[PDB]
Amino acid sequence: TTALVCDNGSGLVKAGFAGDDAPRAVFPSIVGRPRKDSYVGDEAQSKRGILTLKYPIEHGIITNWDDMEKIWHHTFYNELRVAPEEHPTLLTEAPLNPKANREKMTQIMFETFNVPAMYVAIQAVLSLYASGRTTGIVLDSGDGVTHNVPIYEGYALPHAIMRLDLAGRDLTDYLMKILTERGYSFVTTAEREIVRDIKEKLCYVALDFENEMATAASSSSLEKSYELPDGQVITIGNERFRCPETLFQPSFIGMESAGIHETTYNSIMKCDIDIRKDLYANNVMSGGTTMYPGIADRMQKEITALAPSTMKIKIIAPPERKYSVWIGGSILASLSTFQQMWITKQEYDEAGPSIVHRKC
Amino acid sequence: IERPEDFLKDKENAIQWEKKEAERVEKNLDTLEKEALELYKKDSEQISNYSQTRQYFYDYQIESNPREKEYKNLRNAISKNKIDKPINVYYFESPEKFAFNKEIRTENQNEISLEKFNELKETIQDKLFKQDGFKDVSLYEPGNGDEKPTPLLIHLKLPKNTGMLPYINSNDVKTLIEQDYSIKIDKIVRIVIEGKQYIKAEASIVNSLDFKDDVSKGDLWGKENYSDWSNKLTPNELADVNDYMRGGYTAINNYLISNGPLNNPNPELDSKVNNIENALKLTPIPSNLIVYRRSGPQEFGLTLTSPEYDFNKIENIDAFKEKWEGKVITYPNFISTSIGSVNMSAFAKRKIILRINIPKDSPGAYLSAIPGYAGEYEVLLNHGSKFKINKVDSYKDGTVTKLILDATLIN
Ligand SMILES: Nc1ncnc2c1ncn2[C@@H]1O[C@H](COP(=O)(O)OP(=O)(O)OP(=O)(O)O)[C@@H](O)[C@H]1O
Ligand SMILES: C/C1=C/C(=O)O[C@@H]2C[C@@H](CC[C@H](C)/C=C/C=C/CC1)O[C@@](O)([C@@H]1CSC(=O)N1)C2
Ligand SMILES: [Ca+2]
Repeated sequence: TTALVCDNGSGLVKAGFAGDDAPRAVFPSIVGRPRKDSYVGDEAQSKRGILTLKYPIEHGIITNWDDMEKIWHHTFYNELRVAPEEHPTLLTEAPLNPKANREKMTQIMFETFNVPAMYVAIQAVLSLYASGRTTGIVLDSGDGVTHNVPIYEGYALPHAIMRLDLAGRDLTDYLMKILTERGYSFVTTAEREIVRDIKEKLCYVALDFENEMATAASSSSLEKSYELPDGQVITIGNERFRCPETLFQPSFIGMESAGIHETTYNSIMKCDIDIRKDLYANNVMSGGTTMYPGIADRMQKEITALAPSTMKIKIIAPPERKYSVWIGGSILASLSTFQQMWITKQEYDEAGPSIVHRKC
Repeated sequence: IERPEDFLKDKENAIQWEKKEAERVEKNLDTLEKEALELYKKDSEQISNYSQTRQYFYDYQIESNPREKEYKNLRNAISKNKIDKPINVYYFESPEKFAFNKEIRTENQNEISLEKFNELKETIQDKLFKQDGFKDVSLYEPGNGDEKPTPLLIHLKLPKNTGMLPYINSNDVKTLIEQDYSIKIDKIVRIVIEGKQYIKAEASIVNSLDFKDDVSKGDLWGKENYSDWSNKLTPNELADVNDYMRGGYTAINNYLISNGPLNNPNPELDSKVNNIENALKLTPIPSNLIVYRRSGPQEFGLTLTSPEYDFNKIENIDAFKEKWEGKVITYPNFISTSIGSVNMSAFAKRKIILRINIPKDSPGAYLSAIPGYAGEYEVLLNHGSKFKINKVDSYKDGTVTKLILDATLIN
C-alpha cells in the first residue's frame, strides 16, 4: 500500500517512501571492477581497488545494465529493507532519456524485481512539481550532467532541452587541478573525496567574477582554511569561486560549450514566444551542483543581461534543492489523481515494455 | 532563334537575348521577389555577404536577423527561372578565393610570368572549391571597355536547371545566381584583352546535398536513407555501435588519437573499431553530401590557450592558413559531424568549423536515424579519414572571429 520512490543520479541514489519529506537512503551510485566478489554503494567505500569503483549511470543515462540491477538490488534489500514485490515503484529518468532505455528499466523492474506496479517520471518535471509548479524552466545540475528543461503544463518540451556534460564531478576535478597549482597535491581518488568536501564546504559563486579576482589579489579577506584528515590545515583563496565559475565559463576546464546562463537563454529561445514570460518568471534550480552560495543571484544577473529589459525574472532556489527531485517524486506517488497513472503487472503482461509511454 | 550554350565573346548577341529573357522572367516574379530585387540593386554587396555566412548562427539568431527576410525572398526570385539547357557565365575572382594568397601580377604589369602561372596551376587545379552566396555573373567574355577588376576570369558551365535571374538594371542587362555547390577547375589558360594578360579558368559544377540550417529537411533525408541501417548490422556490430553512441566514443577515440592500435594494442577496443568501421560500410553515403563539424583546437595541434588561436588577429588567420590551406589533415578517431550548419549550445564557443564535402559512396552513417542519440542530426565518418583543406574563410560571430574550412573527404 506504500509506494517507493527511487531517484537514480549519476553519482548519488536518492531512495525512500512516498509521503515522506526526505529520502531514507542516499548512497553512492557505484559498484566494482574485480581482481567477496563486489561491494555496492557506501560499502565500496572499502575495496575500491584492485576491486575498483565503476559508475553505471554516466551523465544522467544508464549505460551499464548489469551494475544498474545491482544498484537497484542494493536499494531494496540492503538500504530500504523492503521487498520489491510489495510496493509500486516510482523511478526517475534524465530529460531526453531514449525510449529503448525507459523500456529496459521497465522490463527489469517487472521481470527481475517483480514489482506490482511502477512509473518513470522525468527528473526535472518533479523538481518543478516540488515547488508547486507545472510551468517553468529547470536548471538541474548534479554530479555527471546539467540540463535546462523548459516545461509547460507538466510537459517537457524535448526540442528545447539543453544538455551539458559539465557538473559537480568536473568541478571537483578542477578544484583538484587548481589546488595542485597552488603547491598542494590532490591527485588520487581518495584525495578526490576530500576535495569534493572542500568544494561543498567552501566554494561560492562571485556576483562579479573579475571583481572577486581583484579583491582576492589585493587583500586577504577571502581566504578560508580547512583541516585534512591527517590534521594538516590548508588555505584556500580564489579557488573558492574559480571552481564554480567554470559553470559560467566552461573554458576554465577546456570546454567550449555555452555556460549555464547561455544554455538557459538558448533553451528559452527555442521555445515559442507566447510561453517565454512564463519561463523567465519561473526559473527553478535543483541538483547538488546548484547549491553554491551566490549562484541564484549570479544567474539573476546574467539572465537579466541577456533578456529584454522589460522582462520579469525570478530565480527559485529552494533550500531543499538537492533532494527536490526525490521530493517531487514523493508528492507524485501520493497524489491521489496520480494513482491511475501507475503501470500494473497486469498491463505490462498484456502490452509489454512499451506501455511505459502513456502521455504525461 | 535558340540561344547557344555559350555566347563566347559575342557581347552584342548576349545582351540582345538576355534583355528579352529579362523582360520574360521579370513577368513571373511575385511582389516579394520584385521587391527583393529592387533591394538587391541598392545594396548588393551587404546582401551577398549575408548570403555567404547566414547558416552559421543559432536558429533563433537566423530567424530574427533583419537581413533574413531579404535573403529568403531574393533566394526565391532567383529560383523562379531555371535554365532549360546549360549556359556558360563569366566573372572575375580575386585569387585569394582559391587560396592563392599573393598577386598573380600587379594591376600595372601586362604580363603574368611563367612562374606565377605555374604556381597558380598547382594551387587551384586539383580541388573542389565551395561556392556560396549571391553572385553577379556575365553572359559573355569581357573585351574592350568592360570592367576587368582582376587577373582572374572564371568561365563556368551552369548545368541544366540552374536558377538564373536575368534583369534590367535601368540601362544594363545583369545576371544573378545563388551559388550552392562546388567548383572544379579543369584547366587554366592565359588570354589577352586590351593589351594585358589574364587567367581564364575553365570551371565546372560538382553538386552536393547541403541542408545548411534546414535541419528538418536534412533529417527527412537522413531517416529516409538510414532507418533500415540499424537492422543491417550483425548482432556484434549493433552492440559495438550502440556502445560508441551511448558513451564509448571517448575511450575508442582516445585510443585512436594516441595511436594505441600500434603503440599499445588493446584487442577489445580494436574489435570495437573494426565493427563500427565495418558497420559504416553497410549503407554508404548515397549521395554527395556536405556535413559540418565544429572543431576543438586539439584537432589542429592547438589549445584553447595558444596565442595562435586568437583569430581576432589577422596574423593568426594568416598563420593558420599557412599551416593548413592546401594541406590534408588525417583524423585517427571516428569523426562525428552534422548535416546542420547551425551553432548549438554544446559547442557555442568552438571557433573552427570544418565544412566537409563527402563523395557519394564514402563510408558513413546517419546515426541520428537511431532514436535517442545525443548527437545532433549526426553523420559519423570512419576513423582514419583524410580531409583536404582547400580554403579557409572567416566570419564574425558577435565579437568572435571564427574560421570556416572548405574541406573535402578523400578517403
Ligand atoms: N553544498 C554543495 N555545494 C556544491 N556541490 C554540492 C553540494 N552538495 C552536493 N554537491 C554536489 O552535488 C553532486 C551531487 O548532486 P545530485 O545528487 O543532485 O547529482 P546526481 O543526481 O547524483 O547526478 P546527476 O543529476 O548529474 O545525474 C556532487 O557533485 C556533489 O559534490
Ligand atoms: C554524502 C556523499 C556525497 C558524495 O560523495 O556524492 C557522490 C558519491 C561518490 C561515490 C564514490 C566515492 C569514493 C564516495 C563514496 C562515498 C561518498 C560519500 C557520499 O562520487 C562522488 O564523490 C563524485 C566523485 S568526487 C565528486 O565530486 N563526485 C559524488
Ligand atoms: Ca540527478
